[PDB]
Amino acid sequence: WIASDEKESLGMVTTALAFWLRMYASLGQASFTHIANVGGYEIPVTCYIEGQKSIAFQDLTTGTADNRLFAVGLNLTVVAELPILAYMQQTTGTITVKAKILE
Amino acid sequence: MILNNQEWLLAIFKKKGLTPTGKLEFATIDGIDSALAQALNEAFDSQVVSFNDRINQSFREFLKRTPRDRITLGTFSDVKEWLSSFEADRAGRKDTASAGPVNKLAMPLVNLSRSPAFSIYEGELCRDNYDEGHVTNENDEIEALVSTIPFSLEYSLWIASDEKESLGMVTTALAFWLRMYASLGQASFTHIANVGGYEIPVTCYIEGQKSIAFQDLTTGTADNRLFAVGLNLTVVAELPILAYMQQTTGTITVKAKILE
Amino acid sequence: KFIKGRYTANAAKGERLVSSEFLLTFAGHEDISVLVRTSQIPEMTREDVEDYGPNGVKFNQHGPIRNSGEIQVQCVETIEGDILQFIKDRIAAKDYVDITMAATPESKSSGVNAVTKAATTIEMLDCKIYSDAIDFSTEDVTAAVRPSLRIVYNWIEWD
Amino acid sequence: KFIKGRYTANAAKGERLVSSEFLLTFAGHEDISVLVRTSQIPEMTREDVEDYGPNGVKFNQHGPIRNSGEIQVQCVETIEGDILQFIKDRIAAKDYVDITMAATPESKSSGVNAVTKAATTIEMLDCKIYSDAIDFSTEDVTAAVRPSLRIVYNWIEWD
Amino acid sequence: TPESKSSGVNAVTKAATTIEMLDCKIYSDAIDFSTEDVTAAVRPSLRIVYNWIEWD
Repeated sequence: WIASDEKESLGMVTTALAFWLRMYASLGQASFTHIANVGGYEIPVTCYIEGQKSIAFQDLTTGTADNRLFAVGLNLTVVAELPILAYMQQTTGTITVKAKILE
Repeated sequence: MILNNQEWLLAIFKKKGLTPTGKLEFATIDGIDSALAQALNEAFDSQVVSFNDRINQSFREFLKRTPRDRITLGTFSDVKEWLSSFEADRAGRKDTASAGPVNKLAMPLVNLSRSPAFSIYEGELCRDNYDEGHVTNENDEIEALVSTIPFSLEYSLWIASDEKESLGMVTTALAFWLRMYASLGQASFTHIANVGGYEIPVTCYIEGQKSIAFQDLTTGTADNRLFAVGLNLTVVAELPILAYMQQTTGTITVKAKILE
Repeated sequence: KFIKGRYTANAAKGERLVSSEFLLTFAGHEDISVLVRTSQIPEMTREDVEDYGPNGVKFNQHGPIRNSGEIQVQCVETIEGDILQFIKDRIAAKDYVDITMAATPESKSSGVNAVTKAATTIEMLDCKIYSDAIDFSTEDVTAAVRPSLRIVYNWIEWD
Repeated sequence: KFIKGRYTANAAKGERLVSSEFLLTFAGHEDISVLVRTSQIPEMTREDVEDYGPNGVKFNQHGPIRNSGEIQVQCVETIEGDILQFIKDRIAAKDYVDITMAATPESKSSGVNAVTKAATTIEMLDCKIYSDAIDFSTEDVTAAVRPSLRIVYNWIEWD
Repeated sequence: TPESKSSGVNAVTKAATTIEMLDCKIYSDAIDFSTEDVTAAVRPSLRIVYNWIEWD
């Protein structure tokens, strides 16, 4: 949600957001990694914004007949690959190779 | 021929290096509205009426008026709201050509408004362009690289009048201006935006220019005897954004050699 | 506001053409140009010659120009039998006509630049005009009769 | 919170490309690159030699590389007749141009890895550019004219 | 199947679902790049020629 008093500031903020979102999609620009401390280990979590290039703003104010306030909304979806780990126990062994003549 | 041992020195050139900085600069969509408001006036200009008549009086008076008196700006939800705001704040006849009694509430009027919410184009007409041009100093240097992103904005036009004939004349003039000569750009305007210390032109187009359809806005003449018609328009503008740059010089040398 | 420098752009910028405006003269039969609704521009291609070198390498080479071809045109019919009489006259007497195709209606008499006008136009010489079957049926009251024309050109000229 | 160990992964992780960004240079005609809207990457295949052994066993064997092929490009037309003049010039004079297809817009000068740039780009040498028929019609006021181009490459280079 | 849990209750139900191809050749087809579809992702299409089939 973005709100402002004058319309020009709202336009500037929205234009800055749009320029950040759309430009340079192939080279990762709007994409972030969150480091999650799972157990005693640090595992990175990569998050992406689905449908990054498609941008459309929705109006949220009936008019300036009550408060003189401008509001505009946007909806986003974030895709994150959560990691899950299963504990294991390690043991050691040996493998031997032999060659033999039949009969 | 500069020849030492078995190698030739052929040429020495000069190069221009560019190293970027994080800073960015971009234009504003504020001037597009003024550009469109100015561009609309050329539809009514260059129109004449050969023979005077009682029906033609209002249209001729409207044609004689200045751009400030023809069009008013502001967003409204209802026609009654627009009329009440026009009445509350003095307007309509700022430029007077007669000192006698005049009527401030001229009947034919046009309103223009746009919605705060917008969107990127995402269509066929336009495409993202990276490094379309460069910006130079008074010297032979380069300061920034310019790229554009299409922007789609929504507009709505309201036309109102007292008699129906004047409304019909205004709407017919607008339709004639809009539809004719699409291939040779007729309804298309350029707004010059001073981004930083440099002047970069912004070209705006009307999407779906040929398709015109008017909508009625009045239930009937049972209350106020007023006629209103609306129209919706979309404008596609390629705003430029520039990334500041740093320039350095260097040289390139070319040599030929005999192996082993 | 200080004018530090100048802006220059190295890309082609211009408004996009609309395909809803065009013209088709049909040589000395200029009164038919109103009834057309669909036209095309010729193929504008060339033949290719295939060769196989040593081992399996392959090369495509420019060949002779393609002169004659086929184009499809759709028009509408009026009560006076305009298109029908036109086709009857064309079939009755062997003749070749010249068709001029333009992507713009007509340049305004300002005449700022003529190059942008000759760039979009094209001309076909020594053409033959035939027709296809025409469909008549009830159950579609609002429909209109649409003759379909097949035009064979024999040379392409520009500028 | 104690750092007991380190995490290592043996899988490919990275952002996925979006096909909405690409570049198409056309050698010395750089101003045309803005008008393109659809392109492709060459086939990248190889011939197969077919053999039958004893009984019914069968083997497919690598063959010679495929050099030449076709690719389809769709572009948009402006008022000034840029694409029409380009095609007219190409037909008038036989010549071969070089096309550099890239899957990314451009690498920022802060970019520190080059192989990720050479991996996506491809180059086609000694190419022939032709056109197809172009459709003009009324009844579609909002449509824009879309020339369709057919390009024949002769060699493929990378890295 | 994704994999067998390291419990390993039965093995014949694992070799039953798997298959192996030997001496294969990998080629590619044309790849489509276009605008007007901003949310799409590039999908290379691969053609693979196997020469023998093994199971169990």
